[PDB]
Amino acid sequence: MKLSKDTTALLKNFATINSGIMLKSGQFIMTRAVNGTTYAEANISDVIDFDVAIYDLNGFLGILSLVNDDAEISQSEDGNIKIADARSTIFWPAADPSTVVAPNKPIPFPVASAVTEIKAEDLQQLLRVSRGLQIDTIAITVKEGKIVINGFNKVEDSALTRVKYSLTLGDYDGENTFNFIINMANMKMQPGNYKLLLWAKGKQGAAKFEGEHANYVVALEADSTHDF
Amino acid sequence: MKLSKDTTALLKNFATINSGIMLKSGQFIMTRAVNGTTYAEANISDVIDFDVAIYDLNGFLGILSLVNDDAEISQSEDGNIKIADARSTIFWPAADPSTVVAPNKPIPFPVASAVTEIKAEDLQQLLRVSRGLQIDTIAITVKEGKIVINGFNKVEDSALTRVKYSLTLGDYDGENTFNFIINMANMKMQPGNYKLLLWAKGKQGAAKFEGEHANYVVALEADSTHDF
Amino acid sequence: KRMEDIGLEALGMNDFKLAYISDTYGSEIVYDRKFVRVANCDIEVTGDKFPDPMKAEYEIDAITHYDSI
Amino acid sequence: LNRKILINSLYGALGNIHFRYYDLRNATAITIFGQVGIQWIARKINEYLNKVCGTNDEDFIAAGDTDSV
Amino acid sequence: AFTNLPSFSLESVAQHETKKGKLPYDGPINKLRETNHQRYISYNIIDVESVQAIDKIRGFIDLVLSMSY
Amino acid sequence: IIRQVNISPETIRGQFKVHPIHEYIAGTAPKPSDEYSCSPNGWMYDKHQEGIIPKEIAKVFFQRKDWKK
Amino acid sequence: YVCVDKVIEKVGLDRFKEQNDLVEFMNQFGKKKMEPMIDVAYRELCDYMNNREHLMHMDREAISCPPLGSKGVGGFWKAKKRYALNVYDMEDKRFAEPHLKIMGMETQQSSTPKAVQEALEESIRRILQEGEESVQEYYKNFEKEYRQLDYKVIAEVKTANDIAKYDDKGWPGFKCPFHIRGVLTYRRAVSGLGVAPILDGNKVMVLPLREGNPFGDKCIAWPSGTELPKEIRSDVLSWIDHSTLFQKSFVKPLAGMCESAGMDYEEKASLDFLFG
Amino acid sequence: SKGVGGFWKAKKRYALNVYDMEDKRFAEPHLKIMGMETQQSSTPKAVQEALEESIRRILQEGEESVQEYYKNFEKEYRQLDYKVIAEVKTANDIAKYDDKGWPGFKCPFHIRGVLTYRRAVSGLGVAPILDGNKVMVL
DNA sequence: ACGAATTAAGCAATTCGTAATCATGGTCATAGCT
DNA sequence: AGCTATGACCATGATTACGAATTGC
Ligand SMILES: [Ca+2]
Repeated sequence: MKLSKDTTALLKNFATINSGIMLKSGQFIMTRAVNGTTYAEANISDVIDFDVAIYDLNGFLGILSLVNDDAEISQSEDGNIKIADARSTIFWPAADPSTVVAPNKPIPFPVASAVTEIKAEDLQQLLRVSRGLQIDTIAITVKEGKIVINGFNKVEDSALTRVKYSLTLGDYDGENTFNFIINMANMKMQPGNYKLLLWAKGKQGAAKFEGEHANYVVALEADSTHDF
Repeated sequence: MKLSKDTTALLKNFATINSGIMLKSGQFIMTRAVNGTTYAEANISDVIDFDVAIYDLNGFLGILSLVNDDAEISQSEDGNIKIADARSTIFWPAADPSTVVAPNKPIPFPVASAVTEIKAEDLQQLLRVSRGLQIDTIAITVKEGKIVINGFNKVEDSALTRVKYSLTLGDYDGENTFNFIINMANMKMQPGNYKLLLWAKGKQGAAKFEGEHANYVVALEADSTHDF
Repeated sequence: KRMEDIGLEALGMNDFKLAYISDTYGSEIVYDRKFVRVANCDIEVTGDKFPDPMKAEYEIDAITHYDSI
Repeated sequence: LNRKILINSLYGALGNIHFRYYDLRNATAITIFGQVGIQWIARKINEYLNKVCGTNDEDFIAAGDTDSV
Repeated sequence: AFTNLPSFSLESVAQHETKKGKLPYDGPINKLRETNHQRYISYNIIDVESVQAIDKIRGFIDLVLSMSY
Repeated sequence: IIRQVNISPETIRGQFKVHPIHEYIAGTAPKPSDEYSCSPNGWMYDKHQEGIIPKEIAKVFFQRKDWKK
Repeated sequence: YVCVDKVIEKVGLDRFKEQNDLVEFMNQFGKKKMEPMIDVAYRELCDYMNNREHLMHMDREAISCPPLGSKGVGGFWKAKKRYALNVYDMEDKRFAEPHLKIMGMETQQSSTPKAVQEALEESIRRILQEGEESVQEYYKNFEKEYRQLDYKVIAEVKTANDIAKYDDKGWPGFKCPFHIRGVLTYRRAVSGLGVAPILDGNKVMVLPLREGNPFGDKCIAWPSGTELPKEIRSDVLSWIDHSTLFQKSFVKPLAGMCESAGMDYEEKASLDFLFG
Repeated sequence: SKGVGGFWKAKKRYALNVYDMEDKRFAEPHLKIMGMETQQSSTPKAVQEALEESIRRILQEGEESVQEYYKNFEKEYRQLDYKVIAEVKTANDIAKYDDKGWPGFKCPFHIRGVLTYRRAVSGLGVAPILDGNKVMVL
């Protein structure tokens, strides 16, 4: 089995969610955060031929980047990971599947209550700006017959009304109303255009960023109110 | 003096080994490790008419790269180094030769017990993997008529029985057996093609990496076991 | 005690066995080691838990007592 | 409450070295039999609950201290 | 004695000074009675003889007699 | 110490001006006195009159020397 | 303690065809310089204090020195009340062989096993009698032969209480101190063997296991005096970090002592042999 | 309801919503707790009432009630009286540590506060902190 | 470690603070390459 | 002139042993 460079980039972006990601036979990868506030998955062209759990996935990728793309990765005689290149052989310790916090089954995300589209430039600007203004909470909501995404600050404003960022996202003719919010610990999606889906019921909600390579799912905090 | 780009590129890699240097008259530049573990030599095309000991050699190179290549180096009036540019003058302190650890004579390398070669990219990958997987010892040995290099971590295994890295360097037609141990601290030569010479007799062993411009000599740990 | 409660120093020697000995002998005393009886003893006790000297739950089964006389 | 404090004072007294009738064997027998009794009832409750519930090797007892359980 | 031996066990001091080695034995002490009673009593008697021998060589009872007299 | 400089209880002749320890150790402090001997604590000890404790120490030392001879 | 490194050098080591001759010259100049110097010193002291009489006499008690013609150091100091001397003539008793007067180190202390004590004493003798290279070769060969020694004398032993410690099916609970974790590992391994479970307050022998072990723990602990079930014992014997214990109990004291005497117990293997 | 009913914390530490006690049927269930902070006198009175009500909510109401009441008491905490929120542990062994009204070797928290109060103003002739008394610490 | 005359309900348990010690994150400084 | 890999540090986090205050069966 060989991993493409795009597969490595996707694995590194997934490594951000959790330093240790388990792998299973197939071509579908999937992970969650340690606290369960963020989940991600992807459908990759390469097919994995063996189950294995890795602890330092960032280190594993850093080592893998040092060899040619034709490297053959497989289980070893002791159950570890072995990478055979033209003239080199890399040994890596296969971690215990128990000591990796990974989602048990792929999540069947339900029907979206709200749907819109976030452009690549919008997210690309928002993520970098959030660091500049020390913005750690950003709330999507419905305003003047449209759907817009505005960023606030939380360290000094517990009322969540001090307005620091604003971004017009799109149109929405939906009678359902909502004020969802996300912390910046959950915004780890790579630059790109994503279909944004919103679901909310009872006292909890979720947001989904589906993309042409990978899908992400982010939790909505307590103040994320929805009137459906 | 006028130092060309190639000479500076050679002696900065040497500066990585030993901070100080003792630039003698001629066209032969020499360096030794302060602890006497690695000893490097090169021949250059620049004329040298006085000898001088340099302490902060890397800063001297920073100044040289800051200024034009045709800057002239002289013995300053205050017993130090003067750098005359096309428009500016610089002063650099001259270190006491007794405070600089430098070889006193060229070392005549004995007859090599084993002869082989290693490519540039092979050594580059070896060094990057060495930093990655925290290997500190490398074992040069033989395997099925082929000379191989393996990586072992002394911290976790003092007996060196956990293969983490392995490369095949070349063929080996003979019956003399050997296993040399080299610490990663001495693998400080510049990237490039090299010829590896190995010498061992009882408890006296050494290795030599000779490239197209510079030569390096590395000591062998007493744990090495050879049958010559 | 009466001299103590009035804050007046009372001389002499307090312990009285020593005074009895000094008056009883006075001169230096000559002795023979044979006559004085020295008994050298040891015991052995068997128990599951480590035997406790203070409570001594277990039985006594081995006693050795060496007499010099 | 008067009678109860008297009775509860008895056990405390029986462990005081200055008590007239103090005997370490007596106090340690009282307390060790208390331990054995509470754990014995614990085991019996465990077995009976396992039988009545129909499952096995399940610890139905939350926690017990001295007489209480 | 002014001698700081590593351990003040009777076997250790007897070995250090009398240069007489204790007979090796197997198992724990508590079962030793029921395994080899003969060995048990002989060990206890040896112990007493070893303390007698350390006394004889060092000469301490004579010292305490000379002290007290 | 007890013999060469009398430290018997009754040979205290009074207090002596105490200097810092460095003065005594370096010899920079002046000579304390000629009539009575002194100590770094700073209490005047009789030289002409012999005490009782050094007398006993001298007696025991002489007996030890004779018996070692 | 006096006579450090001056009197002997001032005259010259060439005047000694035999170490005993150096000891004799030691005695000669000691008698030459001892009584008048100490006499006038303590005379000055008693006169300063103006006491009735002076009763303080010195006497050379112990004489240590490295054996002649050898690179051994003879005597060093570690800290307060910690020192070893290669004494030769203690209180006017000439010794045919050197005597290693040692105080404060681990040799007399019984914390380490008796084999470790013997090894430490031999290493001390080596550093005080012949010097570096012999210490190096002895360290190497003892490293070679340590792996074959009985695990009963080369493993750890510790008390065990509160066996539960919030077991939670192998979960440490209250930070099992590298030995209760081994107790849990041993309990998991012997699951189904029917062996006696570990109780509270029992002395348990602990053996750290090699990393990546099937046991799931880098240490295992079985009741002291007993042995791990041979079935699992063979496995635990295959995974042993003899090195860990070695660096805990043996390498650390040797390192401290060697750095306390300007020595190095691990061969550096420099290139200086070709430099000259 | 969504209440747990009863829960435990350690040895001699437990909280139960008792409905009957020795054949005495109770009209409404009442809380029975042994060991936790609402029975420890050293915990503050206002804190005692707050966490006792929180425990009652845990045992009877459920998670959402606990979160709501925690938020409400977090809001209410700032504007409460200073005397009703403090640990009230005793003091013993006065001469172990005191110096210039500053902590000594192994000075506990309450004793450190006592010495700070000694440094506070003093000279007013107020009753001292002689051992056997109870002191609030802030 | 011999003072020597004498005295008054018990144990098991948690939890926090302090003092000692080892591992380490954020950040600063160095520096090296572009 | 600036990004970034890495050593030092400074504090921070974590674990252990011990003293203390308080319940509760
Ligand atoms: Ca009760």
